[PDB]
Amino acid sequence: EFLGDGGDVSFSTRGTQNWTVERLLQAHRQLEERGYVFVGYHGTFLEAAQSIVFGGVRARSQDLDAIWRGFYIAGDPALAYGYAQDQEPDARGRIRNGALLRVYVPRSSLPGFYRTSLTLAAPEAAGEVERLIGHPLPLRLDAITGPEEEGGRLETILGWPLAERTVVIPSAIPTDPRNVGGDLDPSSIPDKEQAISALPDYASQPG
Amino acid sequence: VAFTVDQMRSLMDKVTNVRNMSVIAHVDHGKSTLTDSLVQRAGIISAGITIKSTAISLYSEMSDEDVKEIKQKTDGNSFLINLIDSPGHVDFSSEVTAALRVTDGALVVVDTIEGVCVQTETVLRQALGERIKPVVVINKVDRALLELQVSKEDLYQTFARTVESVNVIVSTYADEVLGDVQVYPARGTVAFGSGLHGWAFTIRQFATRYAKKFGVDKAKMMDRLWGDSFFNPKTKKWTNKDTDAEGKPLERAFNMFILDPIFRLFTAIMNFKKDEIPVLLEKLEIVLKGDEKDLEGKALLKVVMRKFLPAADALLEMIVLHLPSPVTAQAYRAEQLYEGPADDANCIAIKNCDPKADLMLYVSKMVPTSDKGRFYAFGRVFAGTVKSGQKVRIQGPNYVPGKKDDLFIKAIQRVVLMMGRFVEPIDDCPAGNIIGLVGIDQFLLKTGTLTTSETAHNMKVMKFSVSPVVQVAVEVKNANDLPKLVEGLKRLSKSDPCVLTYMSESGEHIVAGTGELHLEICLQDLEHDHAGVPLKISPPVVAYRETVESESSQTALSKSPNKHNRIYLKAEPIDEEVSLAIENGIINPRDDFKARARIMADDYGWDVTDARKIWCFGPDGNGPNLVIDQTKAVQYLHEIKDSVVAAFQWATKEGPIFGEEMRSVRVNILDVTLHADAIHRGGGQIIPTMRRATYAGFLLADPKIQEPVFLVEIQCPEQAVGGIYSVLNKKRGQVVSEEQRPGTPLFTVKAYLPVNESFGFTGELRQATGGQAFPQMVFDHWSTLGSDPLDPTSKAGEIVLAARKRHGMKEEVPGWQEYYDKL
Ligand SMILES: NC(=O)c1csc([C@@H]2O[C@H](COP(=O)(O)CP(=O)(O)OC[C@H]3O[C@@H](n4cnc5c(N)ncnc54)[C@H](O)[C@@H]3O)[C@@H](O)[C@H]2O)n1
Repeated sequence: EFLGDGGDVSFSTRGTQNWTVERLLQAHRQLEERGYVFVGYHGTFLEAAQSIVFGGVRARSQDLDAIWRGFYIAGDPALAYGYAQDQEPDARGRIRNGALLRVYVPRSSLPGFYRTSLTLAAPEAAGEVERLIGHPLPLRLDAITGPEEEGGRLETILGWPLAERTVVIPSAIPTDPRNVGGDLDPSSIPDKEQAISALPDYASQPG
Repeated sequence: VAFTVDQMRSLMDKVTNVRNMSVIAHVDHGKSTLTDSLVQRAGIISAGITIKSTAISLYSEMSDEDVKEIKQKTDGNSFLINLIDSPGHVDFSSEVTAALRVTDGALVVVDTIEGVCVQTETVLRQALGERIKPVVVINKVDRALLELQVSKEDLYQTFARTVESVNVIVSTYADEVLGDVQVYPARGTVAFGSGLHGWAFTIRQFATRYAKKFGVDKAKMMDRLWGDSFFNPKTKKWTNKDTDAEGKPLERAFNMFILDPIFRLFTAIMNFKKDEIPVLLEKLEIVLKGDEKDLEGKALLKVVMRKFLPAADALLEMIVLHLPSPVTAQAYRAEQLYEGPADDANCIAIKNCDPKADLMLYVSKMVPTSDKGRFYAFGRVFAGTVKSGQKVRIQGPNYVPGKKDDLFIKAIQRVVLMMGRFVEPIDDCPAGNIIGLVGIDQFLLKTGTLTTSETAHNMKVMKFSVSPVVQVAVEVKNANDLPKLVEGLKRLSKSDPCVLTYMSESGEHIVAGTGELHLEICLQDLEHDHAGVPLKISPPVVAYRETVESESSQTALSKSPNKHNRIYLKAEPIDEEVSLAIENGIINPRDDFKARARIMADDYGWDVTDARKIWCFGPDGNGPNLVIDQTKAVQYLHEIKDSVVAAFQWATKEGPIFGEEMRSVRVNILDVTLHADAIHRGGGQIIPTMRRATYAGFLLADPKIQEPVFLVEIQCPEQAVGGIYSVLNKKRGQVVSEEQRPGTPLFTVKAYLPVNESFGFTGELRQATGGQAFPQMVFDHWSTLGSDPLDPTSKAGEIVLAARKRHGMKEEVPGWQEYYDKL
C-alpha cells in the first residue's frame, strides 16, 4: 500500500477524507524509497479518483485506432484541476467537485519520458512524437509531454501500458465545492506539497 | 361497543345528542388514565388505512328520567361523545387552540392535593375564551387518603377550596353572554375520583342511591349531600347547623353518606381486617367474583372501588347531562368563529347548526395516514352536510370572498369517521359532527375552511406557517445505522406537513422546523421512532436569506471549462411585493407565461417584455428568484436553457454569502456565446458557468442577508403583562399592538420577534409572567439586515462568519472576482 498510514482514504465533495499534508509527505517519501517518482497531477470525479487509487489506473476498452489514446496528466496542478469535476450533471442538475490525484511511476520507466514544443494535435506532432519514442503511435511503455494547445500549459500522456504501472495517491490540494468551475487558487496548494512536486527532466532527443 | 356505518350516521343525525369535548388536564394528573377509562368503557368500534389518533367516539345511554334533567333540547336516550385529543404540554399553543376551537364542552381535571395548576389554569382561560363550558373532576383522591391520611372533613374542605379556585377562574374569564358557568358539586358538575384505582363519583350519583332511603326527590337529596347540611344520627333529623342542642358537633351530609362509606372500605381493606371487609362489602352490595375474593391490599381495594364507583360513568354522566350539544353551543359560539358578517347567510347557518344550508366545515388539522404519505383533513361540520364525491370550495388562510387567491374548487374524494386510529367511510355527515376528509392534503397545508357559498368568509383561522426558520443537521453515531436514518427522515417528513428533511450540497441531512420546540419534538420522534438510532444532532440554527440591494456594479461574466462558452448577466432586486406575490401564488411558475406577464406588468410594474421572458423561478423552481432572458440574437440559446435553469436552482438554493437561500434576486442574462457544436455546450459546461456568473452577478449587486421574524401573539392577565414587555426588550422584540378583552382583565399583546432571538423564549416568558402568559408565534416576514454581510465585525458579518466557520468554509466571503472569468 502506498497511502501512508492513518485510516481509510475516501473521496468526498467535502474533501478527501483522512488525507492530511503530513500523511502525503509520508506516502511520498515511501514511494521514493521504493524507487517511484512523481510525474504529474490528474484531475477527475470522485468515483474516478476512488477507482484510480484503489484499483489502479486501467485503460478499459479503448479505441484501438485512436493513436493518442492514453492516460492524461499534468505537471501543473492548475491544469489538472480543471478536470476535477463531474463532466455531466446528475439527474437533478448538480455538478460536484472532483479530486486531484498525484501520479507516480516506477522510476525504471523514466527512460521513456520525452518532451516536445509541438502541440500534440498539430499534424507534425504525431510524426515527431513517433520519432522520439522510436515507434509508431499509440504510446506504449512511454510518455510524451507537450503544450495542450499553442501557448497553453503542458500536458503529459502516459501510454496505457505505462499508465497501468503508475501508483496514484490523493493530493493535499483541495477542490472547491463552492466554486466548481473556478480556477485553482495557487494559495490553496500546500507549501509542503509544492516541495515534493518537482517533475523529472524529460528527454527531447530519442534514445 | 361496535357499530355499523348506519348506526353511526343515524346517531350523527341526532346532533342534539352529540357532545364535542376535549379534556383539559396536566399530563401528571392522569389526563391519560382518565381518558382511557372512557375509551375502555364507552369507546366506539366499527362492526386497511390507519391514521394518527386525533379523536375518539364515545357512546352513552341514559334513563328516560335522566334525559329530562338535561336543560337543553335532546331526542332519544342515546348520546355520541367526541373526545377530541389535546396536546401534552402547553407550549403547543397553536394546536391547543385547535382542539378547543372544535369543542363545545371541556372535562377539566384538577388534583386533590395540588388543586388547579398554573398550566391547566391557562388552558381553561383559553377554553373559556372560546366559550367552552367546563365540567370539573378532582382526580388523585387516593393520594389524599393513602398518603396524607386526611380526615373526612379536611378532605371536604380541600375539595371546597379547589372548587372555589376553579370558579374564581371560571367566573373571572367566562363570557358574560354565557350566564353562570361555574361548577357546583351539588349540581352534578363536579366529580371526585381516582384514575389510578379507576373510581369516581358525582353528588348526583350518591343522591340517586340514598334517593328513597330518606323519602326524597334526589333534587333535594343531592342538594344536601354538599355544603352545610347535617343529619343528626340521634334525632334522625336534618339540620342546618353543625351542632345539636347541647353544642355537640354534627358531621356534614357529604362526609356522612359519601366520604364515610369510601373511607371505611379503605380502612377495612388496607388494614387486612378480613372479618370486616366481607361484612362491609355486602352492605354496599359489592360482589367479588372468583379470583377476586382472595385479593388483598391495594390489589383488592382497586377492584372493589372500580365495581363500586366506576370512574368512566361519573364522567360520562357529567358530559351528557351538562356539556352542550353541537346545537346549544354554536348559537353563542358561531359569531365568534366567523370572520364574516354576523347576519351573514352562513353565520346564521352556523348558529342554527343547519344541515340544509351551504357547507361550513372547519379543518382544524391535517392528520397522517397509512395510505401513502397522504394526510386526511380533521375537522367539524358547522353548517350544511359534507358528502363523499361532493365538490367543495377549499378556502385557505389567505382567502377572501373578493379575490380568488388561495381558493381550490375541488371534490371531496371520501368522507370518513375518525374512529381513533382507524377510519370508516361514510356517505355524508350533517352539521354538528367531527369528521375527516380524504383528498385535500394538497390544497390545505394544515388549517382551512370548506364552503359551498361563493360569498362565504373563512372561519376563525388558526395562523401557522410552513416556513422552515430553524434547522439542524442529523448524523448517525454508528455509521452502520446510516440507512436507518435515511429512512426515518423520509418517514419523519411523511408524518408532518410542516417538517422538512433535505440534503445540502455538502451532503448533510437537514431537519428544519417552524420553531425551536416544533423542531425539538421532531428530533426526539426521529431518534426514538422513525429511526431509533443514536443520532448526532447539531445545535439549532436559524434559516436566513441571501439577497441583493441593487443592480450589479457591472456586468458579470463567466466562461465554461471548455472556455468555449460564456454567460454575461446582471443581478438586481425583486420588490418585496413581488417576492410576496411569488410566495403567495399570485405570481405562479405554472401559469401561462402570458397571463402571468400581464399580472406582473399591470399590478407590479414590470415590462411585460421582461415578464414573458421568465426562464424559471428558484429554488425548487418556485422560489422568489427569477432568471429573465434578455439576450438578443444568441443562436442555439434554447439548447442551454435546461442547464441554465438547473444552475439557477443551485445558485438560489445555496448562495455565495454563506450557503443560505437567495430571496428576491433577479437575474438578467444580457448575453451568451456558445460553441457551435452541442458536444461542447453540455450540462457539465454550462451549469458551472451560469452558477458562477450568477454568484458573480449577485456579489456585484450589493449583497445583504435577511433574517426571519415571528409575529407572536400573547394572552396574559393585565397583572403579568409587564413581564412580556420585560422579555421583548431583551430580544429585540417590536410590539405591534396590545388589546384587552372587554369584560375580563385579559390583555392580548402582539409583537415581532427575530427568530434568532426566540431560542428558549417560552422558557423565559414562563418565569417573566409567573407562567400566566400563553405564547403563540408564527413566521411573519423576512427582514433585511442593514449591516454589510462582508464586514466580519458588522452584525450581519458576525452571523456570516460564524456560519461559514460552522460550515467549515473559508472564513472570508468570496470576492466576485473568484466567480467572474479569471482574466
Ligand atoms: N484529467 C487530467 O488530469 C488531465 C490533464 S490534461 C487532460 C485532458 O484530457 C483530455 C482527454 O480526455 P478524455 O476524457 O478523452 C481521457 P478519457 O476519455 O480516457 O477519460 C477517462 C476518465 O476515466 C476516469 N477513470 C475512472 N476510473 C479509472 C481508472 N481506473 N483508470 C483510469 N481512468 C479512470 C479517468 O480519471 C478519466 O476521468 C486530453 O486531451 C487532455 O487535454 N486531462
